[PDB]
Amino acid sequence: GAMDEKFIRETIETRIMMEVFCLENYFDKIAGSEELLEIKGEIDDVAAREIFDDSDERLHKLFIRASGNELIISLYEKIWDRIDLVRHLNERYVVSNREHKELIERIISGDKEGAIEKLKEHLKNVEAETIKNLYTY
Amino acid sequence: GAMDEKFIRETIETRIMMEVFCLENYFDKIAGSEELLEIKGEIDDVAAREIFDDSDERLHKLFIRASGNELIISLYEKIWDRIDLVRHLNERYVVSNREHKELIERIISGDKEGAIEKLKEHLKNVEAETIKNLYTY
Repeated sequence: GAMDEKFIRETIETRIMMEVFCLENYFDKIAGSEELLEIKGEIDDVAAREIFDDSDERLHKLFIRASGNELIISLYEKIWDRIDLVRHLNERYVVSNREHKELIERIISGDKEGAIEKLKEHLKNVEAETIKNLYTY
Repeated sequence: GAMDEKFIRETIETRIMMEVFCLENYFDKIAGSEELLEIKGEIDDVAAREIFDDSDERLHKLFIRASGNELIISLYEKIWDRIDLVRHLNERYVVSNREHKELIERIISGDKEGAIEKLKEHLKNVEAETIKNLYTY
């Protein structure tokens, strides 16, 4: 197949399926993790680009890893190069970092409903902006 | 890794993640599909064993297929042999067929909330019974 709108949308939908499931069902484990606080610290040291690569992959992989489900973890690893291709299609470092900062604060503060909403929003926003700029190369 | 409780639980949790996501988000497509009715017809023509093998794989693959997301479809295909191994660990034909019949009727009748509940119940019930019998071979 081609690297087209459908490819992009399928990738983001798959991420929503897996990441939201894990955040919803493992919320407390995620909220209490030392990894989350280290990522938060990385973001709070504002270099948007340098903050981004690292923090973004760590945060989204943390949601998945918190399940402890090696099959889920392995499926996410299998699709990671495709996830990463899609990430690199469009640079959105400042705004993604802000969305992450706010997502993390919703998690830590115990706002589970709001955290799930912010993760969905993040992924849909990335999707829309990637599609919006697919012909602006 | 071993074929153990963790392996089984991971499999079922992965199915809940993927199947419930697709049922929830593609409910009307699933409800309006000819395949769903052909499966219903198979289950209602009545031979629990013969009804099961074909119907079970078709029904759960239909939920996934209705997404039209080739990545989700391909990930479910990748895990299918593992899903199928787990299915074959414990024979529940009559009761799984009954759960499927009722799940399908919830879907057809427009009871989306009840259909999602029945799917989750089915998979958790399969899980529990497989674990309960893991040392009765």
